[PDB]
Amino acid sequence: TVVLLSHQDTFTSSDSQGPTINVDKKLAIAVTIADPECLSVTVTQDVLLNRNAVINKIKVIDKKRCSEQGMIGRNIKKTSMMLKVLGAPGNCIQRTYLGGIIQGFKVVPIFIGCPPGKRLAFDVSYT
Amino acid sequence: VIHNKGKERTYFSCSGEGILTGLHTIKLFLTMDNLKVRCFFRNENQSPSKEILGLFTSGGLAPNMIITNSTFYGGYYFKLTPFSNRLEWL
Amino acid sequence: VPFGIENSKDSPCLLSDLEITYSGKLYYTIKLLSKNPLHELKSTDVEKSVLIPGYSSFLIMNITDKWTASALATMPQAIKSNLKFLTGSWFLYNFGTAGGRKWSISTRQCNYWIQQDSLDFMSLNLVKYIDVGNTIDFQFKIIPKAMSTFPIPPVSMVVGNPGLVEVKTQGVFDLNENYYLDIHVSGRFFQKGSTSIALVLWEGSSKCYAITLLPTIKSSCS
Amino acid sequence: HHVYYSYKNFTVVGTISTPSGETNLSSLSQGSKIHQVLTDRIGNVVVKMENNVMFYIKADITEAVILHTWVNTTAKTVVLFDKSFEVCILYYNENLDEKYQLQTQPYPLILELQSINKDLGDWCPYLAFQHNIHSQFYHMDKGESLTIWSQIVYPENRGLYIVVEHYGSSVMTWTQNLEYEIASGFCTKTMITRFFQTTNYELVDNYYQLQKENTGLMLLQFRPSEFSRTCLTAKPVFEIDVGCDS
Amino acid sequence: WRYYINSQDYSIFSTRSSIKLEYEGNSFVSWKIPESCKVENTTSPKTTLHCKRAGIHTIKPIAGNQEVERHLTVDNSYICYLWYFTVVDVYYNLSQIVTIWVYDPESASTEELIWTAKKPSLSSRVLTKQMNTLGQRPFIFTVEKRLTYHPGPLTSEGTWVIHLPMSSDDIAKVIRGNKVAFQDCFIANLYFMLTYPMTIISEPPGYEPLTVPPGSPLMLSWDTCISTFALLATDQETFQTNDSFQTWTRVRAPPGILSDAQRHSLRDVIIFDQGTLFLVDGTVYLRTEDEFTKLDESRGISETGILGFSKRRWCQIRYLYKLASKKSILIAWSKTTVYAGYAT
Amino acid sequence: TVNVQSSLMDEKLALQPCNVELLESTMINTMFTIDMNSKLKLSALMIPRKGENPTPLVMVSNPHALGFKANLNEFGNTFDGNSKYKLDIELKQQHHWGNSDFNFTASIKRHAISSVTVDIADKTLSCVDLKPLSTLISVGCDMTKKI
Amino acid sequence: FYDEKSILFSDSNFQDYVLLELSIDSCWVGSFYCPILGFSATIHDAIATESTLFIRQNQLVYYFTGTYITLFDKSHGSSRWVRVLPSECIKRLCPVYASGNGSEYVLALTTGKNEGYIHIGTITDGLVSFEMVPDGWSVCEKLPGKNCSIDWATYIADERNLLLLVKIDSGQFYLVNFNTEFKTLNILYKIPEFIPEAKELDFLVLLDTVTYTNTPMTPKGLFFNTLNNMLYIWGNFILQSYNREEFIFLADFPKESTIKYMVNSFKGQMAVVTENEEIWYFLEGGYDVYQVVPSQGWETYHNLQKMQKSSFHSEDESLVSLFFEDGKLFQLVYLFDVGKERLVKRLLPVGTLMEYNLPKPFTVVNQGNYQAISFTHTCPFK
Ligand SMILES: *[C@@H]1O[C@H](CO)[C@@H](O[C@@H]2O[C@H](CO)[C@@H](O[C@@H]3O[C@H](CO[C@@H]4O[C@H](CO)[C@@H](O)[C@H](O)[C@@H]4O)[C@@H](O)[C@H](O[C@@H]4O[C@H](CO)[C@@H](O)[C@H](O)[C@@H]4O)[C@@H]3O)[C@H](O)[C@H]2NC(C)=O)[C@H](O)[C@H]1NC(C)=O
Ligand SMILES: *[C@@H]1O[C@H](CO)[C@@H](O[C@@H]2O[C@H](CO)[C@@H](O[C@@H]3O[C@H](CO)[C@@H](O)[C@H](O)[C@@H]3O)[C@H](O)[C@H]2NC(C)=O)[C@H](O)[C@H]1NC(C)=O
Ligand SMILES: *[C@@H]1O[C@H](CO)[C@@H](O[C@@H]2O[C@H](CO)[C@@H](O)[C@H](O)[C@H]2NC(C)=O)[C@H](O)[C@H]1NC(C)=O
Ligand SMILES: *[C@@H]1O[C@H](CO)[C@@H](O)[C@H](O)[C@H]1NC(C)=O
Ligand SMILES: *[C@@H]1O[C@H](CO)[C@@H](O)[C@H](O)[C@H]1NC(C)=O
Repeated sequence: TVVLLSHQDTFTSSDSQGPTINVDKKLAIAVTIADPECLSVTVTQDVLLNRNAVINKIKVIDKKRCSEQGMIGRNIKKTSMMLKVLGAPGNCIQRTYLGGIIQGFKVVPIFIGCPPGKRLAFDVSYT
Repeated sequence: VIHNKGKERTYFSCSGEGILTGLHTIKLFLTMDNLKVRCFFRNENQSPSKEILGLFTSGGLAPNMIITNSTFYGGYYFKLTPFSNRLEWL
Repeated sequence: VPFGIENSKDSPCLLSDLEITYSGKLYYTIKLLSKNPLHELKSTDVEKSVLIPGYSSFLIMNITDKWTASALATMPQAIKSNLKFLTGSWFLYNFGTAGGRKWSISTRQCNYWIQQDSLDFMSLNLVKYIDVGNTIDFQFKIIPKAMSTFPIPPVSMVVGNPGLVEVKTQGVFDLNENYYLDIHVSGRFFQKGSTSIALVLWEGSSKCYAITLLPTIKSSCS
Repeated sequence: HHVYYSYKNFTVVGTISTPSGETNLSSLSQGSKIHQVLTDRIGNVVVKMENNVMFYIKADITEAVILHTWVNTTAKTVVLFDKSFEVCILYYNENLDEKYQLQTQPYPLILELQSINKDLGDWCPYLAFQHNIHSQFYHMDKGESLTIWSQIVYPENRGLYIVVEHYGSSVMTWTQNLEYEIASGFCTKTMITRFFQTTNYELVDNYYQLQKENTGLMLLQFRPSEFSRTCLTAKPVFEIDVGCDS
Repeated sequence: WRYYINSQDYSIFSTRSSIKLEYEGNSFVSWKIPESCKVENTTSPKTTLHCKRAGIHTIKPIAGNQEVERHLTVDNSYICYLWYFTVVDVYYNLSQIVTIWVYDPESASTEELIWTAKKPSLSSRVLTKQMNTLGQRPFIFTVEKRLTYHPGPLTSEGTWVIHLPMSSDDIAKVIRGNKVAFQDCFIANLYFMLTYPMTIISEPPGYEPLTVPPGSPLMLSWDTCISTFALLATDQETFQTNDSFQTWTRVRAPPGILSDAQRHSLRDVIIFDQGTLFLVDGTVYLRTEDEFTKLDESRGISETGILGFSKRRWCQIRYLYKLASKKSILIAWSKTTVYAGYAT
Repeated sequence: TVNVQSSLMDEKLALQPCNVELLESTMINTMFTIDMNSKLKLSALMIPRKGENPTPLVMVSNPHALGFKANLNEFGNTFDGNSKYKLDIELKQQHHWGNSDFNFTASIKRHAISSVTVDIADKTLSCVDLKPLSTLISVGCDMTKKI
Repeated sequence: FYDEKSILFSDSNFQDYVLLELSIDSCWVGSFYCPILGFSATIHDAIATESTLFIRQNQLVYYFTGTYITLFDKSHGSSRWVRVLPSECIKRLCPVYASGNGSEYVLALTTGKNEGYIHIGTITDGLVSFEMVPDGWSVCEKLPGKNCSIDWATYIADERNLLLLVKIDSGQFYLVNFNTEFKTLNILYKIPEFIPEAKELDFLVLLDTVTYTNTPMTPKGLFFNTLNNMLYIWGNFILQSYNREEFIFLADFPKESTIKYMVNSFKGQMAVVTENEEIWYFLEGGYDVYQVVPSQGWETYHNLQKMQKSSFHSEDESLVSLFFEDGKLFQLVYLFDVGKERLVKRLLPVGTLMEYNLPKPFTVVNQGNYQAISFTHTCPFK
């Protein structure tokens, strides 16, 4: 879930035409999928104009595709997905004590396969 | 409890009769006898008023005394009484 | 706040162009391009700073001509060339002592709030007793009424005789930059003594009602 | 020669007046007669004289707006909607190539109106009006109810609210619950309206007659308290019919 | 003077859009534009304008005669591209197949802009396959009944192929996509209406024209639910079209049915899917691909008194289809009597 | 039709903005019954203005018959940074609290009525749509009771 | 290192380093078939893979594998530098930054002899084995022209795909793909001569028909990121591609500058070093390259480090190199301080540099009868 706090006068009266304000004209949240055949990314939008807040919930789902029956690290496929705000990278800096941080931009790597730490054991007590 | 929230005004005037200090602050003293104090809500009228007492009593509100120390916390409630005669809380 | 720039009425020099040339010694000579006379520079403007955002700032101090002046420079390494500014590109500020001193230094307003919702922990001075194997846990919240030093925690804490008390501290920031810290205090072994753990808002100014908190931990019979 | 209006269930009836006040649209068109009037779902109305000068009207607004000249006074044109609801102008002329006789060109009505507004200086009293009425037809049986969520955001003390208007058979009941909030120099007034039936049919006599009395169709619209031109919001109108799907 | 934009959708309108300025007049001098906008060939009456900075820009043609100045509002947007679909309907399977691709109005071909195109251009093909490989897929959503239809994989030529039924109950559809932006630009959702195709009347040779009286303004009548199926009656000929007058067909009457002045004296025209109705000198005639009877007292209409007639203006297709008992689709009047015309 | 909220913006009048951002509860919808030796809990949510500090108070129409204990506690803050305060009111019969005098309680055999109101003590004008919360409470028979 | 067979060997991440003279015999293996070039003792194309490290000296390739008990047996470790590929002349040694399939790889590009072929060397459990992947036939056979030369290559551990850019006798460059699992190569792209021209374009999708400026386009190398399947071709330019089919020309990098090398974060950021020793920064979200090091913000940050009296910053310094550590750009630099000259790894906070870039759109707002300079915000969100 990404919360976008907009400026004081980002949205005007012209943005409301239909049942919902056209937020994507001013403030757009975008997702990019590498290898979209076995990943589904769904974005859900909510807007609070009084609080100047945009709540975006991004759900990433595996498509029961890619990889196969393997032993932990042996079947793992590397991929990633991008989430960004259009026009933000390069322009947006989060200024903190000890420096600035690039914002409006993130790449998350995803490994699809048998995760480490799954083990099957023979239960002698119950047996 | 917000410590640096800011307190720019005082609202009550309490007195022990037995002793006191500029009513700006409220300091009390214990002796052998019981600690009995008369207190009144202070608004733009510095004198005791029988309307403010009536309002707070008709809402069912009465003052509380909170006695604190390094290792102590105690609370004493002023008993609800009709404001027909009482000019201030006791 | 942005700060206020010089007005056109006060100084008409801004209604012209600007040329900076490093002079032979260390004075970057200011030159007004427009030869028009309803401009020029009054002598009121000396002990004033010409600046261009993204470049050095020059303190114009010596008036040698109806259209030029002598100034020093802050960060002179950055120049290295003639520089031409156009009208509203360059601005003038007045921080000199001549005609009064506008700038002043003072203390700031309380910028912090300390929240302790637990009863009997609210009082500023408090003494806690620990028996053998017993533990005292408490939590504080700090709300910054302003920017905050986010990478580092806003509270610094010290212990008096750490030899008889072991302290475990956990700190968490949140979305709004509020800072939550939990302190867990335990005794080391069977001995008595007292120690004072002080929690200080190092960033907070001297104007807040409560900056430091001084709990006292006693290993003894309560 | 004139345009007349009736608004809000015939409670506001009158004649459309130009901002100058001359109220006679033929006078502003150099003797031209009104040739065509177009109305769409958004609520904006285009009046085209046979001289090809156009006037703009807005639903529930009693003032017309003359638009800048766009068409040659001698061209033979009509105005029509294209695939989408935008307006286009069709030109017809004899002595063309039999393939170029009918030429359609778009007309940017919203931008022309925006230019006229920037000249005039009107504004919209609210910035956002939101709802969840995504469909125009609502059918339901006895046990079913529907909830309409709407919201309006306006400046801090500009007293505005949402008006719900019904027309037809009042077989249904309403429950309205609103939440009012103030923040950052704006006021948000959320509203939830639930429509349901409260009639019980068990062990009652006259089942079919009562069922007939609780069967019908009604029309509903939600709109802001006050609005003007410069407000692009499309007023939602829908139907609720109680009765079986068949 | 006036101006033109490549895209009819004005959500797309932004700073990157080009505005085609046209001036018609006897004398012209130049174009006066702000510093925020660049015009090409400022001396030519017909030119192009690019306003790279957002705001309200005042444009005026300097000319000998007085000219008005327009304030164009240009706002930067992250909505830049559009959907394009080509539909082919099969009656045997009672369905219809729509091929979809992304196109950019600033760089699309002319036949794409006027929707004549049936294949993606080179630029549109490159854009479509790029937008695919970033992960963007269009889905068609029916507004009246919440039904979603998903495409197949991208075709060798960049297109997504979708199958729909010819429902005739839900005609309003929206083609949508995921939140994938190519180079900081989205694709705008497209609202359309498609249904059973409507066939226009053809013109057999040797037929006679039908016209409005000379000097009378030409009249128009379009279908209530699906526009672009319209009928234009002019002073010279009567035209009918399935699309928004890109292609038209003359509507003409058989010889000997009615007089020459009677042909030139039609006063009102209405269009339906099954046939068209002409009001000629107070009587009413039905034109169909089959036959051209006049409606008379046998059918329930008066003769030589009919002032006019009208149809429904708003598309209430859902309720009327579900109504289970057909009602009137026409109303005519004669200054004394109101006639409620049903189908047939 | 005078719209007082809009009229309370004339520059000549020069009013001050409302100091509370939100004050809401579901208690306003229904009336409540307190039977003998019974109590109930009421809840409200209030959000103040960014800078102002409003003081909420809870009042009862009949203090002789109804006694309340109210607790105001902060629980998280909104996106703008405004703290949200939860107000919990425990309501029961007056004689059971014990702070009342013998003449104040006035017996317990009789039934009575009251109305509890959550309000802002220092609310300004221009607080038109931010009305106080009110609810009617009957200290009397419970109808669903049956033997 | 200029003329010595010395390397910088560092454990940790250049937090500390030792300078070593390698134990190589520095023998001369020049032959009639092998192209003759001046003997220089320097070490080039140093590669350090897990448990093994390769070097190139004057077209000779050596490797040394360390004894890691926790990784494999001690018998695998090597006692002295072992030269690999004796007969061939290797002009360049190319890295593979990913390990696919529990193995490491290194590419060797040959010149003069067997110019059509390339060597791929697999390092598994400290054992190194090389092979010429084109097998029977060379890539020049399938390309137009009399002969060809493979001027750079990358290997994709997944997909078993080998991307290599090939120069033809005519002078044109082709980006070719060879699938190692099969034995089939197909021409992916044909690099255009001359730099495409873009007036008001920030980026340009290289469609078949575009105008061309008259400055020749010289490609130096290419890099492939497998997390997002993104391909970069760099040189006098930068070309970016998502599906190796259509490429996008980034019009912010000037055609006057040439890129020496490219450094990636594998987390969305990339750095570019040119011959002029100026660093450019690229964020994979945007189509923009920013000049970070020669810039106003860097001058501000350097002056601040002077005021704070930082021990890592000096008036005169020389960039040794730069690299990404857990998403942070660390550059190791030699300070020429008088008396206390020293090589040290410093940090380049690019966020701080961007925050201090100072010419920015601003406007003169009005306050209380006074006007002040308010900078115009550019970030779409607060
Ligand atoms: C839109 O606007 C229209 C009108 O502008 C409104 O329609 C109006 O609705 C009214 C009722 O809702 C109609 O008024 C009448 O109301 C009577 C009920 O009121 C009682 O009347 C008796 C008479 O004996 C009195 O003693 C009582 O004290 C009550 O006042 C109805 O009985 C009446 O129905 C018939 O009226 C005819 C008129 O002659 C009688 O002859 C007959 O015996 C019977 O009483 C009628 O309903 C009013 O006529 C009607 N106007 C029109 C033009 O239809 C809509 O309600 C508005 N809609 C909205 C959404 O605002
Ligand atoms: C309704 O009927 C029409 C025509 O009778 C069907 O059109 C044909 O449908 C197939 C289904 O995919 C189309 O795709 C073909 O699929 C095969 C593999 O299944 C593939 O090898 C072909 O190359 C092709 O892709 C086929 O192209 C299409 N025909 C035309 C002329 O477009 C339609 O699918 C039916 N739909 C339903 C919902 O019944
Ligand atoms: C990927 O690496 C594995 C080893 O980790 C290779 O598997 C070996 O391949 C050789 C050559 O065919 C055989 O002699 C061994 O018996 C294999 N060992 C195992 C455990 O399978 C594998 O070949 C490599 N990838 C592919 C597809 O060849
Ligand atoms: C500079 O100022 C000094 C006094 O501070 C003055 O004597 C001198 O004349 C000035 N310079 C010139 C060039 O006039
Ligand atoms: C009870 O109320 C009466 C009425 O004023 C008062 O005089 C009396 O003091 C009260 N008694 C007690 C015990 O509080």
